[PDB]
Amino acid sequence: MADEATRRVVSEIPVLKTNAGPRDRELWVQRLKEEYQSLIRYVENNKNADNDWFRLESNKEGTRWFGKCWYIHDLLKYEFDIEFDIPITYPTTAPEIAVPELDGKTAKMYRGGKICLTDHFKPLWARNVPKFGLAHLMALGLGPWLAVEIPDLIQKGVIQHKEKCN
Ligand SMILES: [Mg+2]
Repeated sequence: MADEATRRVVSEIPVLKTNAGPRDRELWVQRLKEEYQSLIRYVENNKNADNDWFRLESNKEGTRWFGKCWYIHDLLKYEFDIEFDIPITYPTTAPEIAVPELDGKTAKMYRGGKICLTDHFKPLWARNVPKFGLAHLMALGLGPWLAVEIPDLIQKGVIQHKEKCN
């Protein structure tokens, strides 16, 4: 079921090619082109699916990323600031997404704000190196994490919505 579930989620996300990290100069510049193209296609797909759920940008070097994600539940829209650094051993090593404002509020987070994914994620990423990039990190990592953790925080009453939906 795991392979089909992955296929269903990632099939229209552009696959990445270049096995290069932030200290790899011209090859890193090339990897960043692939990252940006994969991300923009993923965003376009999300818009078409009425699920435009994140924005991301980086510094000039492409080593530090920041943005926002949105989560809708019972006609209320929640917004969270997100960030991550690119590991030196990327794309082998997946970046650690952080949602620092949630620090302490959930057990599925490391001290500091880095989200704690299930044990299934790292092996899935590893099997696919270097095909997965930041768009896949969002779709396979952060997305599913929000779908469990945010409803839990809502029921505990420890976060508040940004806006209502009609
Ligand atoms: Mg906020």
